[PDB]
Amino acid sequence: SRHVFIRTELSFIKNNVPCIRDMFFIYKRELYNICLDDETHIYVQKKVKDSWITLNDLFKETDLTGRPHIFAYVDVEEIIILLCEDKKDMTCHRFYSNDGKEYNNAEITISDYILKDKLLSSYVSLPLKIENREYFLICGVSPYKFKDDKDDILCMASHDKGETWGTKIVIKYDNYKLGVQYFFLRPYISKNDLSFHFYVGDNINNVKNVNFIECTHEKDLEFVCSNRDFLKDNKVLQDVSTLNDEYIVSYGNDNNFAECYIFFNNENSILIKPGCYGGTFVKIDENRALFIYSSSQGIYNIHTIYYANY
Repeated sequence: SRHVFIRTELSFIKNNVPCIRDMFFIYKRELYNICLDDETHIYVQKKVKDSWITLNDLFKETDLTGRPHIFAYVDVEEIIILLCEDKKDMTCHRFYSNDGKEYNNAEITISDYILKDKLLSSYVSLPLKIENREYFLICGVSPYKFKDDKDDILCMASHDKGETWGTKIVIKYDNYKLGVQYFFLRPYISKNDLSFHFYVGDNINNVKNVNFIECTHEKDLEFVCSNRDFLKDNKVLQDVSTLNDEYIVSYGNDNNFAECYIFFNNENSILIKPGCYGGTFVKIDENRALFIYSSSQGIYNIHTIYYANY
């Protein structure tokens, strides 16, 4: 590591919509955000200048009840968002769009879906490339398992841009804990490698600790994932990403998240100090990334990071 370049720039973005949950993704060198607003609305927002602008509300297109699950898949030319209601068949609504502003409506359904027991949550991700096939993943985790049986994590995939979900991805997680709650399973597909970032409840300390597991390609459609250790004393793990083919991990000083730290390959460090709770990475390219949190209501501190190592 002869040459190491690190530089961060702080920017602020204001939003007129109070989002319960935030989902950020970049597309064609532009930052987007799927925002949930509770009449309940689901706005698609694009970042221009110093503020979020609302492009289109897609919840009004279906007229669901309550807050639905959101599965957004970003590709190089198209964006695909699925709104699934929170029976035996999964009822979703698949939206297609080559441009960011206008979306095509289409109601879909999955017969005898495998994720009836599993706890699923919202996330954005990109196609998972296996050989010459590209898959969209709807993943779930069983939120609790009293005694041992073993598909604790399983994803249903689609190689057709989300119209037929008949494909199944096996996730062999040998370290799934009995008698413990799992909360926020999201797949992290950097490059063409599958990874998972979820939460585990520690019943003796009463704390939700994040877990990160790397997956390898054992079989063509079956993966073997094991835990990756990012624990460091007196600091709570937050988010994980990859820059320069190296892990960049966000930490918090404590569970109050008064100040956030970012470590590059577990050696270099940057201290972020405004509450930075809810901060998440948005990878722009292989050497740039974003760090977005909301220190107060109606604003978003975005930290643009450049990391390099020759």
